[PDB]
Amino acid sequence: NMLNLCFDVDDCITEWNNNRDYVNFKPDVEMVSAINALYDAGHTITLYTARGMKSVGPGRIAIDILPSLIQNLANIGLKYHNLLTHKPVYDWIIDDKAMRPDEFKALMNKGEFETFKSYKPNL
Amino acid sequence: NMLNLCFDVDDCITEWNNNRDYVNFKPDVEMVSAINALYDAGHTITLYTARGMKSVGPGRIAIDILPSLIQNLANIGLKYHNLLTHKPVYDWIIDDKAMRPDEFKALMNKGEFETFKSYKPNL
Amino acid sequence: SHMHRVENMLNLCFDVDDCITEWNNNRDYVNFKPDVEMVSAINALYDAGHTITLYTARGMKSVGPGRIAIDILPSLIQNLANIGLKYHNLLTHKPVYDWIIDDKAMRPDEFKALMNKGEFETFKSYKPNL
Amino acid sequence: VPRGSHMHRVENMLNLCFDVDDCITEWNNNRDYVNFKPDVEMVSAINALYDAGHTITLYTARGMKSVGPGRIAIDILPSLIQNLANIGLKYHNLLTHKPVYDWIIDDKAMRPDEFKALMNKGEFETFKSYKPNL
Ligand SMILES: [Mg+2]
Ligand SMILES: [Mg+2]
Ligand SMILES: [Mg+2]
Ligand SMILES: [Mg+2]
Repeated sequence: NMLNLCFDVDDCITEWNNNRDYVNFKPDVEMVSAINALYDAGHTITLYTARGMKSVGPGRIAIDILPSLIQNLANIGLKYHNLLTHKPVYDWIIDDKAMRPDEFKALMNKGEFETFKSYKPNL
Repeated sequence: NMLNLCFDVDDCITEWNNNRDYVNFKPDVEMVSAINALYDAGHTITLYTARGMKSVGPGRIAIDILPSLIQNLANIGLKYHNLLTHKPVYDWIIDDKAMRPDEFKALMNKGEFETFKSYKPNL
Repeated sequence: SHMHRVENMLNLCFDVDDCITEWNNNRDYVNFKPDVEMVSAINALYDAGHTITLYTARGMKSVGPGRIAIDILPSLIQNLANIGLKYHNLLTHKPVYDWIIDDKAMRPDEFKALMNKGEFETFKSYKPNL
Repeated sequence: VPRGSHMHRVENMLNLCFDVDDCITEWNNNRDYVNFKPDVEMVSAINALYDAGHTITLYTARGMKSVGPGRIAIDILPSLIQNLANIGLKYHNLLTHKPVYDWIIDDKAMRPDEFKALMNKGEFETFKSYKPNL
């Protein structure tokens, strides 16, 4: 029953700031606590970000984006296993196993996340 | 105001069947109608699937998976622009701009989808 | 979970266009002409137990990445069957460069020359040897 | 395509992709990545091409087997980038997660020895790629 979980960073774990002072992006401390609890329990935590794909481009993420992001995540005390970049950008993903951070936090608060059932058509 | 949308195929547009007779996968006709309406209105429709990644493997999706999928989508009368494969598999994606098909259908039924706002931390 | 592999099996990746077949600007893809020598050489390696992957950029500029699955793959796969090519894997969305400089790369002319002499399987890749 | 025209400038900019390991630097099994030794002739050649206006992309498989794809960003990139800075390499793009094959057979591929040879002779920029010529 160990889950394989994928989290956005921006406007999810931290809040976007248009000043783009990335190392100082502000955490949602409730998200950090919840992810850390899941990490401690033995779930796999992957972070996946589109950051930089439009601003510096795919060839520059490694140099120009990753240092400040990784440092931010350390400063806010986030535990995670995997960090993946080059996420594509859509206005919406419609996905049977997707959840927004508000629902995630609500379920974690109630202790209901680990057994929460994903969508099925049930035709 | 034109949206860039990404949809799962399995257990989203169609229902999974363990017999893996892919061409005969059953459509959620409400999903098909909703997607077609968005297509007709000018939104970009991308389908993104993990199908085959575990069963035939990434080198075989092009040969062994795509033909029956494309035929199924034609038989059900789905309109779409883009079809992408090799989707990674997670138990959950936690994403500020994600939605499950039930919420998608509910919003489309009400005429609220196009202006529905994505999640922000609002710290 | 033991997978069977010939001892000294090679994992090989081949371009399709201007490699296995010749480009034609008419873009009648199903009728692209094969280099029969390439087809024979690849088939020989397939028969010996090597893994054959085909990797193509076809369509990336003409129809775009979202359309390759629908508009490019059928005629390509049919072409490869018609020319009698044996292979294991087919991958798309290859990036486009004027040159890849790579320690384990070879152009089709060298590939054919080595295969003619029976020297391909043991041919050594580049090392700096500084 | 008249020489010196915009079209000519554009056509003469090449889009180049280089391996890092056993190409720009030499592999060492000790995996002390920051101290990997440069082929100074490769560094000079790439820097010359960078200065002349060509696009320089580096592409590496490093880490894919040792730490895995989820860890390359954290565990592999810092020491690689530092190495490339210490050796004085100029480049535009750095890409990871390269797949591994024993050989790529490709109409537009060249090994570092041929690359260096052509650069030494001033013949790289106009060197023609392979065509079947059936
Ligand atoms: Mg799904
Ligand atoms: Mg997001
Ligand atoms: Mg290499
Ligand atoms: Mg090619």
